[PDB]
Amino acid sequence: MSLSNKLTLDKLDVKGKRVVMRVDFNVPMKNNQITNNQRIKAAVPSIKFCLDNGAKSVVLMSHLGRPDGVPMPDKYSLEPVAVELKSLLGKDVLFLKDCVGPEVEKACANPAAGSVILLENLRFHVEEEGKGKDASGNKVKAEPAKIEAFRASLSKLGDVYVNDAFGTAHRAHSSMVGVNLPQKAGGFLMKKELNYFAKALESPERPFLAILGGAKVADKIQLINNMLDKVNEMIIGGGMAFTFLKVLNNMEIGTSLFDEEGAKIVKDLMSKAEKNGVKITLPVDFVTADKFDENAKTGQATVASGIPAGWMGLDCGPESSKKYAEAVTRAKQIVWNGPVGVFEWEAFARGTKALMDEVVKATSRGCITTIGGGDTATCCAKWNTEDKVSHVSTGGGASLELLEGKVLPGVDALSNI
Ligand SMILES: COc1cc2nc(N3CCN(C(=O)[C@H]4CCCO4)CC3)nc(N)c2cc1OC
Repeated sequence: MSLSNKLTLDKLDVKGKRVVMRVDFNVPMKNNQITNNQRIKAAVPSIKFCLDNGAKSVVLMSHLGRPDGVPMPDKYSLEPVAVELKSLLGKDVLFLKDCVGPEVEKACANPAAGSVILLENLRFHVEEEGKGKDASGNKVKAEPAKIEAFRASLSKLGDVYVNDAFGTAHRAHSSMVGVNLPQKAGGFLMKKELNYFAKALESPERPFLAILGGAKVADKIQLINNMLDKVNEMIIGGGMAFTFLKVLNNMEIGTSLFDEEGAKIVKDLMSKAEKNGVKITLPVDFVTADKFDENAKTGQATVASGIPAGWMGLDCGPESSKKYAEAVTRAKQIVWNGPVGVFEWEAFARGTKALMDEVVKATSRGCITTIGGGDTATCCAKWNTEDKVSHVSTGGGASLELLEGKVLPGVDALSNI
């Protein structure tokens, strides 16, 4: 599942070549400024390698948010990323106000040696995703000839193509699968990410522990099912736990998150766990709240006491953290996708923070620890543990596709060796 069969950047001859590189620069924003640059830094090694090995230019392309194929320069512009990238590179970045057309092509045709260029959001064009919404809010499908022309234009921007956009690798979008150049290479971030998950999924050090949390469970079914064939141990925490608790223990869970459809398959999941010899760890106690608010009134519950009606479980308790800690301590490899409580609120972050402490300690004694993207990675940013675990994935949705046993279109479209 690694890039072993695919052309990679390190094997790419880029001296005197223009490199058009798809990156995932879809960073979280607030008020026109970046609040997490993790995805930008993650791409720096590929960019730096190109500049260091005599590349004539590196033309960077990405999307930002979901403008749905309409230009939205005042809401979703990549301009700020240009500024941040220049800061990280110690080098000028030229921002272009479009990503195709004659003028874009002319700026990229033959740039001064060492030029870094960043194009405007790819998704301002419906041809990128192949569908979107018009100015009026009607859903639209892109036209075949225009899609090819969009792709033909992106292709003109470089002599060789690098995809470093792991976070977007599950999207079969034009910049990801439709660039037509003789060499199509995986970048250093693509290789890194794929190497971490490939080992986790094919050849992990064992016991292999999966920590699965976050809110809803229906979207987690094929995920749990698939992981049950890979792991030796699984923590099921956060929002999903209450559906299990209710089915398995007849727990009264108040207004806690509950997934009726998922309830139907919980016993089958547990049978599968048992059959495969997977130890499942569910929480046994909770921090409760009288409503979904950062300031709600709080309380405590266990599985036996139940959660009072009107109240909801928003975090696991001290005893739960203990059991989580024990599974972590046994692990030699860990993939963690989903916090185990409402981490962004102080009253409900103890469990996720405590788990993070264990995962860092686990890393310190040699455990391979993989943090999926999304909220979990945000937690790493929040508590400054980005360099204290083995790998913080840049791809939450993409890493999830891999954990479910699915293929990544962005990877398959790379040149074969
Ligand atoms: C224990 O772990 C978690 C529990 C979570 N619970 C919730 N909800 C969200 C919304 N909920 C409610 O509004 C209550 C009150 C009205 C409906 O039931 C139910 C509790 N949301 C979340 N986002 C939750 C996330 C969690 O971990 C990440």
